[PDB]
Amino acid sequence: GSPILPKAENVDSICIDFTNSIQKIYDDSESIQKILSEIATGKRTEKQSIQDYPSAEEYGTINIENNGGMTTMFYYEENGKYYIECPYKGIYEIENNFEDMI
Repeated sequence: GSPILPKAENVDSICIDFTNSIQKIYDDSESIQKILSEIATGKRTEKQSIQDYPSAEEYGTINIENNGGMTTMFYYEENGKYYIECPYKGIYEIENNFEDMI
C-alpha cells in the first residue's frame, strides 16, 4: 500500500538538499516522476507517526513544492534499513537506499 503523494504534474519543483553541501532540483516531468516511484515503493506500515521530524541527525532536506504549497519531509538510515518522514503515515520502512536511486 503506497503513500498518497500529490500528482506528478502539479509539482512546481522538488528540492533535495543532500547530506553534503550539494542540492539537486527535480523540475522536469521525468525527474519528478522518478522520485514519485521510489518514494512510493516503501510501506509506512500501520504504525502511528506521532512525530513530525526524524530522530537521525544525518539526513537530506526535501520540499515537494506543489500547487504553491509543499510537502516537507526528511529521509535517513537506521539500524540497516532506510526510512522516510511524514505526519501520522510517515514510517516508510524501505530496504534500499534513497540517494542512489534518484
